[PDB]
Amino acid sequence: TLGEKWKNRLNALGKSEFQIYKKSGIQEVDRTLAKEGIKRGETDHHAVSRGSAKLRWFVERNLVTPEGKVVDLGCGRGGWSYYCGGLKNVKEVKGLTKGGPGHEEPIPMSTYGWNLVRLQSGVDVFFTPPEKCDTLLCDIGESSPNPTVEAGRTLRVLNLVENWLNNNTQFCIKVLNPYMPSVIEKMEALQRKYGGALVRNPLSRNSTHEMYWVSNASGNIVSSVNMISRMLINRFTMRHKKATYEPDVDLGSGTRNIGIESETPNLDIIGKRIEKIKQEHETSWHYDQDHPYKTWAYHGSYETKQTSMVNGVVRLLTKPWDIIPMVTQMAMTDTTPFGQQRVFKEKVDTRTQEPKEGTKKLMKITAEWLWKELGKKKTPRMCTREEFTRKVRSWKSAREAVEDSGFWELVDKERNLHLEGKCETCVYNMMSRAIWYMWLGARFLEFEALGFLNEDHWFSRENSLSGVEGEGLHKLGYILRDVSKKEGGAMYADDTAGWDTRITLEDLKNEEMVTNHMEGEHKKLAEAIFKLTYQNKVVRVQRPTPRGTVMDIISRRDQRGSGQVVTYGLNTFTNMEAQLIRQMEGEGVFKSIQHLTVTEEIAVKNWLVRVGRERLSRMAISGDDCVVKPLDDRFASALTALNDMGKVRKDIQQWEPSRGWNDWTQVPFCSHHFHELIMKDGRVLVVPCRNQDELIGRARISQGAGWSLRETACLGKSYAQMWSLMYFHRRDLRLAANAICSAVPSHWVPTSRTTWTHEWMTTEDMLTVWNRVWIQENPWMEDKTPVESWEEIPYLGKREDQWCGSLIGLTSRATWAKNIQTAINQVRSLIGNEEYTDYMPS
Ligand SMILES: Nc1ncnc2c1ncn2[C@@H]1O[C@H](CSCC[C@H](N)C(=O)O)[C@@H](O)[C@H]1O
Ligand SMILES: Nc1ncnc2c1ncn2[C@@H]1O[C@H](CSCC[C@H](N)C(=O)O)[C@@H](O)[C@H]1O
Ligand SMILES: [Zn+2]
Repeated sequence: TLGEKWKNRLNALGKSEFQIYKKSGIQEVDRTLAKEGIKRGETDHHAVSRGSAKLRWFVERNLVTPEGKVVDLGCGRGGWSYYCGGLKNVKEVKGLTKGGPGHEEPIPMSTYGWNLVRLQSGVDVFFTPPEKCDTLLCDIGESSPNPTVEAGRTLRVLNLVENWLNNNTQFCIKVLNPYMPSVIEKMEALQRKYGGALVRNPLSRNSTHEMYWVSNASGNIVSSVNMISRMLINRFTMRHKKATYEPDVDLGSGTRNIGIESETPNLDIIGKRIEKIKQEHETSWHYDQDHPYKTWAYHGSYETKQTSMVNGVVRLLTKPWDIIPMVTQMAMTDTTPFGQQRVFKEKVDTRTQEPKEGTKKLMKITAEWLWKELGKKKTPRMCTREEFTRKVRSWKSAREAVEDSGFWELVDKERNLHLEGKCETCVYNMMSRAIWYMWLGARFLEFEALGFLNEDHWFSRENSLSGVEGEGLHKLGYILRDVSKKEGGAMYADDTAGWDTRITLEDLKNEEMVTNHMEGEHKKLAEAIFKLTYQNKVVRVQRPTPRGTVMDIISRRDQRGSGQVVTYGLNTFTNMEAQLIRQMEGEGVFKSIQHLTVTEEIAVKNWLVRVGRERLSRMAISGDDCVVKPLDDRFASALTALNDMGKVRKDIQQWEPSRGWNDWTQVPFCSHHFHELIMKDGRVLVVPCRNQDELIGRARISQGAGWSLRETACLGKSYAQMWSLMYFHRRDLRLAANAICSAVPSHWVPTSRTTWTHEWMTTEDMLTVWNRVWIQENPWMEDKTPVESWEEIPYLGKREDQWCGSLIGLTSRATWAKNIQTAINQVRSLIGNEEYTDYMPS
């Protein structure tokens, strides 16, 4: 007896205990999304099974390094071989599985690398001749209540991978039951010849003793097996049987081509930049060899120390949300060791097929037209350092350094160099999302060149027709409605999968055309920004090595990296361009992306001049977020130009017609939907609204360290005064907002920062600010009669409120409301003895 002591404890165990025990303290991956998307026909990004994740756990620790020809016996739907398709050093993948009634048939998928992946069904790998291969995977092994049975099957598959192994071969072989001495004897033999060791995957459920014979591992067999046997036993009795959740594998998209992938850098530009990082180390520096990067250019690494609080005031006043998981889990921070590297390899380590010649012309003329149209009633310019320092409204405190005078001599050095045509301190530092931090000095230069776009309001709706820059949420809704009035098809709000990684080099050269309309000292500077630091970036990213974390530095030309405040401009620009070119395609201006006939290149030019402005007004565009009401619904199939520019829509098959909204109130825009609210006096309001959990959860989270109690309480007061001015139409949030203000000293000025208009920051009475923004100043309201009690401002309907997230009618919330006064005093008592107003209605 051994781990068989485990198996009878398990076989002798009820149905529900079994399911409880199965997923206890194990690691799981959220498959709800992929499983729903694969039914809807989405044939890329998604993994086809839990298997991809499982295998990724081995690969990212180098326990298997798949490479070359990859045979995959018992490939099932394809989880392992698809995953292997996108891996760097892999050149071919063949998957063989039985298939047939009772077994899994493979799933076809446009997953990254799929072109190198041949899955065959109707194949008994026990009956087929071996083939040359450089890495061999196998995942066969039927479990059974009976341990002797499984050793049988386990030994069968062990006797099979041996025919396929050579001695240099890489492998990952499931050992269904490694605790029987039948298997413990053969595995020792096998380990003597071919090496490796058994390794347990934490994503395996507790109901199977699977261990994987993986090539690049080492260790003693019997002990490794017994370690797992007691770990699985311990877990029968485990208190706290919740399961930890990983996000699933993002398996990419599109085909793989040895020639086309891989950056050829122009080290005559990124150069003076890298060897500077080198010198700042040169000791710990080393050119790693197993670097993961496959679409970026590697250069070297160096040591680096590996690298959100709850707001008690808000939290104490939102007690019914202490058990909603979509609220309390936003405060948790998911610091897996490979978690950053995973987002990089799946989402940023991607390439985009260069557009066709005809796409490129369409873009170049539309951009050429647009930049001119944007600059009719506007003129570029540099932006002062004093102008820059002025944003002392949010060394080691960009403020403190904004005057260390030294600073401006350092910014002064490289700035001449940009004028000569080089940089040295213009590197990005990377940190589901990525943010490309940059040196506080470098962000000056780019502000001094391109600051004018975000500072003279070039994408203001009034100046660029499609923009919504500088429009509060109390206007975007009326603006969408204004578009719905336009006569045409349905409203389309397609999102792009990972927009910034989809910026092409052509995209960047097109946007650089704003330097046409510049000239002088200025132009040369805004030429360096574009050419030197936008089209030719160098980046630092951390990465975990078996020698401890290192900071690789890599470089890539493609994609959008820049100041999150400057990229907004260009993203709107190019998206405006892209949505125009799509509108064309639907209307029929041009008919092929490969060539633009001279007589079509004219139609494009005409249309642009004859209706271009009108087409722009059919669009609400904020960066990659867009809303389009075109002439007819032929827009919903005009996908050739969209796809070829790289702006691949998110969450449907590449050539699936887009779905249009026939009710603007459901059109998602700027992370909100907008309801149409009618007062008791019958004036109509268009109000912003979103899942109320993302609102509560946001408000209960604090930025940074050192928040005192007076700050923590003024941050909550910001969130509350914002709720009552924007989300006043939701019961919970207006109650919670009133509670917060009754519990924070009424004389304290809210100061902090909510999101990214901010009328809720005044210390005025909120009802006054309400009347200003919603009545005496929105244009969509001609009757300027003031409302003089909160009992005049309306709510959504009950059913809408609880649909958009409310808790009204749940007993816990009802209890929260009867006692809100007890809660306000808990917090007031905590704050101390100050002057409090009482906003709660009776
Ligand atoms: N004799 C045989 N020949 C080929 N495939 C077999 C087989 N016996 C079982 N299999 C198949 O092997 C698969 C292993 S489970 C496959 C999961 C896979 N690793 C993934 O990532 O998706 C099962 O679908 C089973 O049908
Ligand atoms: N953060 C961590 N904490 C504890 N163990 C870790 C770890 N990260 C990795 N490991 C373990 O360290 C191992 C590195 S695998 C090393 C394989 C090696 N390249 C060879 O050729 O033999 C993984 O198996 C994992 O089990
Ligand atoms: Zn709503």
